[PDB]
Amino acid sequence: PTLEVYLPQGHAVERKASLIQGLTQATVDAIGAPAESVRILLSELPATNIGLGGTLTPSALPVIIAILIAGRTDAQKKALIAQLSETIAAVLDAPLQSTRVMIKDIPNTDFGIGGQTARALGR
Amino acid sequence: PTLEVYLPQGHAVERKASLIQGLTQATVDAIGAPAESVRILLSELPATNIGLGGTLTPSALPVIIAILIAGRTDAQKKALIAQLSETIAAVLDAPLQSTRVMIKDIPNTDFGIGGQTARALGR
Amino acid sequence: PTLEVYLPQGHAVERKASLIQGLTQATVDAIGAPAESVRILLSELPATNIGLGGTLTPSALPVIIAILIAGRTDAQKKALIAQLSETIAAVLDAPLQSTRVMIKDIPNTDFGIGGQTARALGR
Repeated sequence: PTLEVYLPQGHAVERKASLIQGLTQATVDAIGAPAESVRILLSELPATNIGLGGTLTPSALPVIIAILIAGRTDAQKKALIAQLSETIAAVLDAPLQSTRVMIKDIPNTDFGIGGQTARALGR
Repeated sequence: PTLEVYLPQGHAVERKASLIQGLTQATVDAIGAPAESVRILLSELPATNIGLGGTLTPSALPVIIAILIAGRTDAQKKALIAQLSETIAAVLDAPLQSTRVMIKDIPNTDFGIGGQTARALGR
Repeated sequence: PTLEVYLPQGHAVERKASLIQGLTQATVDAIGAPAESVRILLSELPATNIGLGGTLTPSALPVIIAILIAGRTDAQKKALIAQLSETIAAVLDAPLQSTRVMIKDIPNTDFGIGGQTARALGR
């Protein structure tokens, strides 16, 4: 899994480490991917760059994009959305209703692992 | 400028074409990029893939990620957020208050046009 | 390294496999990343969803987003832009000038692998 988390600037190094740990645990629990396969990028944006309702505010965030190889069930995706959202709301003290999760499914012919396709490798 | 737009499935083809036209016009107006440099990429998400507050709902959308070569002024970015937000709200009949726009600046050493860096091309 | 490649629909399965092989090789060559560390996410978009200059056309693509842990030099990033762009142009028979690359350097405190930060892991 590849998760991108859009965040304002200013969260401490320890909070970012705790968020990476917790979002990885939530991904393993929800969809069962091996922990080693979970990559997370936290994308901090400056205040000048973050819009909600046409005006600048950090309250537009957090937004999480989760990119998965195709084939996860509806139930797995529902669990991923719930657990990623609960985790970021707790770790960053963000209101649950301000958290967004968007999943992209990548067909196994369209996903490369080490220069070979996921379908070539049996995924 | 390269805009990734996250939207639900089911908008008519002509509404998507109107969105591509309008977001291009808004980008030209707001930051003065030539229209021929504006790429609009619409990613439609199925309802199984969209979360707000940890729950499945299309109300999480729309979200626009605007990828720019670094260097726009704060005022230009503010105008881009305002005009893109107004445009997508109008074209999709979506609430302005539900619309998020995030700008990501790419340093000119990190942006490629035709295999050359934006820096080498004087941008 | 994690590459997200936006593409029109219609490229054959073998061409997508060849593209995964070639972009992985370019990444090994340009920046010294072991092949097994390179993940590629091809995101196909329908023709109704892709705009350049405000109108629909596959000429808006390909766009490659290359997510790297921060640390590569400007020289290495310039090489990566050149080689990724030449590779996708050749494999997909796309004009070189239509290729776009956006490198997203992620600070090592802000990137996670297996639940640990890149900095914790020595990256």
